[PDB]
Amino acid sequence: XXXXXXXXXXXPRHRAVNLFLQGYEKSWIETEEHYFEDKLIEDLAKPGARVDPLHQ
Amino acid sequence: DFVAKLQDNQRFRYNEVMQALNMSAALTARKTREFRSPPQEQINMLLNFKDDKSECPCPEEIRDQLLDFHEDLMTHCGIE
Repeated sequence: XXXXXXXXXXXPRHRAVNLFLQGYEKSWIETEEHYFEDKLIEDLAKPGARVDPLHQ
Repeated sequence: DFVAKLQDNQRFRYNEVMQALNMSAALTARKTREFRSPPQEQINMLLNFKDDKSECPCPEEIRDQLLDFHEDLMTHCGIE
Protein backbone atom coordinates (compact mmCIF):
# COMPACT_ATOMS: atom_id res chain seq x y z
CA UNK A 1 0.00 0.00 0.00
CA UNK A 2 2.86 2.36 0.86
CA UNK A 3 4.56 1.53 -2.45
CA UNK A 4 1.31 2.26 -4.30
CA UNK A 5 0.94 5.56 -2.43
CA UNK A 6 4.54 6.51 -3.25
CA UNK A 7 3.97 5.67 -6.92
CA UNK A 8 0.84 7.83 -6.88
CA UNK A 9 2.65 10.72 -5.19
CA UNK A 10 5.57 10.52 -7.63
CA UNK A 11 3.09 10.75 -10.50
CA PRO A 12 22.19 58.92 -9.78
CA ARG A 13 23.56 61.63 -7.46
CA HIS A 14 20.85 64.28 -7.07
CA ARG A 15 17.92 61.93 -7.51
CA ALA A 16 18.82 60.40 -4.16
CA VAL A 17 18.82 63.78 -2.39
CA ASN A 18 15.55 64.76 -4.09
CA LEU A 19 13.86 61.50 -3.09
CA PHE A 20 15.29 61.89 0.42
CA LEU A 21 13.77 65.32 0.91
CA GLN A 22 10.50 64.02 -0.55
CA GLY A 23 10.38 61.14 1.93
CA TYR A 24 11.38 63.49 4.75
CA GLU A 25 8.57 65.93 4.01
CA LYS A 26 6.23 62.96 3.58
CA SER A 27 6.83 61.11 6.84
CA TRP A 28 8.97 63.16 9.23
CA ILE A 29 7.67 66.72 9.59
CA GLU A 30 3.87 66.46 9.66
CA THR A 31 3.98 63.83 12.43
CA GLU A 32 1.99 65.79 15.04
CA GLU A 33 4.83 67.94 16.39
CA HIS A 34 3.00 70.92 17.93
CA TYR A 35 0.38 71.92 20.53
CA PHE A 36 -1.11 75.40 20.08
CA GLU A 37 -4.88 74.86 19.63
CA ASP A 38 -5.58 75.96 23.22
CA LYS A 39 -3.05 78.72 23.93
CA LEU A 40 -3.98 80.47 20.68
CA ILE A 41 -7.68 80.72 21.42
CA GLU A 42 -7.00 81.44 25.11
CA ASP A 43 -4.84 84.52 24.52
CA LEU A 44 -7.02 85.51 21.54
CA ALA A 45 -9.98 86.20 23.86
CA LYS A 46 -8.33 88.43 26.48
CA PRO A 47 -9.50 92.07 26.15
CA GLY A 48 -6.38 93.65 27.60
CA ALA A 49 -7.44 97.11 26.36
CA ARG A 50 -15.20 96.84 22.69
CA VAL A 51 -14.87 93.59 20.71
CA ASP A 52 -12.53 90.68 21.40
CA PRO A 53 -10.10 89.50 18.70
CA LEU A 54 -11.76 86.09 18.43
CA HIS A 55 -15.10 87.89 18.22
CA GLN A 56 -13.72 89.97 15.35
CA ASP B 1 25.67 65.29 3.49
CA PHE B 2 23.02 62.90 4.79
CA VAL B 3 22.49 61.31 1.37
CA ALA B 4 26.26 61.25 0.83
CA LYS B 5 26.64 59.23 4.04
CA LEU B 6 23.57 57.06 3.36
CA GLN B 7 23.93 55.97 -0.28
CA ASP B 8 27.53 54.79 0.07
CA ASN B 9 26.63 52.95 3.28
CA GLN B 10 23.73 51.20 1.54
CA ARG B 11 26.01 50.19 -1.33
CA PHE B 12 28.60 48.98 1.19
CA ARG B 13 26.09 46.82 3.05
CA TYR B 14 24.90 45.42 -0.28
CA ASN B 15 28.45 44.52 -1.32
CA GLU B 16 29.25 42.99 2.08
CA VAL B 17 26.12 40.84 2.06
CA MET B 18 27.02 39.80 -1.50
CA GLN B 19 30.57 38.70 -0.63
CA ALA B 20 29.38 36.81 2.45
CA LEU B 21 26.69 35.14 0.38
CA ASN B 22 25.48 32.20 2.50
CA MET B 23 22.78 31.33 -0.02
CA SER B 24 19.54 30.41 1.77
CA ALA B 25 15.78 30.94 1.56
CA ALA B 26 15.93 34.41 3.15
CA LEU B 27 18.70 35.99 1.05
CA THR B 28 16.27 36.38 -1.86
CA ALA B 29 13.80 38.16 0.42
CA ARG B 30 16.60 40.45 1.60
CA LYS B 31 17.83 41.23 -1.92
CA THR B 32 14.44 41.70 -3.58
CA ARG B 33 14.58 45.25 -2.18
CA GLU B 34 17.61 46.11 -4.33
CA PHE B 35 16.11 45.14 -7.71
CA ARG B 36 12.39 45.52 -6.96
CA SER B 37 11.06 48.36 -4.77
CA PRO B 38 11.96 51.44 -6.87
CA PRO B 39 13.90 54.18 -5.04
CA GLN B 40 10.72 55.94 -3.84
CA GLU B 41 9.45 53.23 -1.52
CA GLN B 42 13.07 52.14 -1.02
CA ILE B 43 13.88 55.44 0.70
CA ASN B 44 10.45 55.36 2.36
CA MET B 45 11.23 52.02 4.04
CA LEU B 46 14.90 52.71 4.80
CA LEU B 47 13.95 56.04 6.44
CA ASN B 48 11.61 55.15 9.30
CA PHE B 49 12.59 55.46 12.96
CA LYS B 50 10.07 57.21 15.21
CA ASP B 51 8.89 54.15 17.13
CA ASP B 52 11.25 51.99 19.18
CA LYS B 53 12.42 49.88 16.23
CA SER B 54 11.66 49.20 12.57
CA GLU B 55 13.45 47.38 9.76
CA CYS B 56 16.12 50.07 9.58
CA PRO B 57 19.37 48.83 7.98
CA CYS B 58 22.82 48.70 9.55
CA PRO B 59 23.76 52.45 9.25
CA GLU B 60 22.44 53.33 12.70
CA GLU B 61 25.02 56.12 13.06
CA ILE B 62 23.16 58.46 10.70
CA ARG B 63 19.90 57.96 12.61
CA ASP B 64 21.24 59.95 15.56
CA GLN B 65 22.52 62.80 13.38
CA LEU B 66 19.13 62.94 11.63
CA LEU B 67 17.45 63.14 15.04
CA ASP B 68 19.78 65.98 16.06
CA PHE B 69 19.08 67.85 12.82
CA HIS B 70 15.33 67.35 13.29
CA GLU B 71 15.52 68.77 16.80
CA ASP B 72 17.51 71.69 15.38
CA LEU B 73 14.75 72.29 12.83
CA MET B 74 12.13 72.11 15.59
CA THR B 75 13.94 74.68 17.73
CA HIS B 76 14.49 76.94 14.71
CA CYS B 77 10.72 76.81 14.29
CA GLY B 78 8.23 77.71 17.00
CA ILE B 79 8.21 74.18 18.41
CA GLU B 80 9.61 74.08 21.94
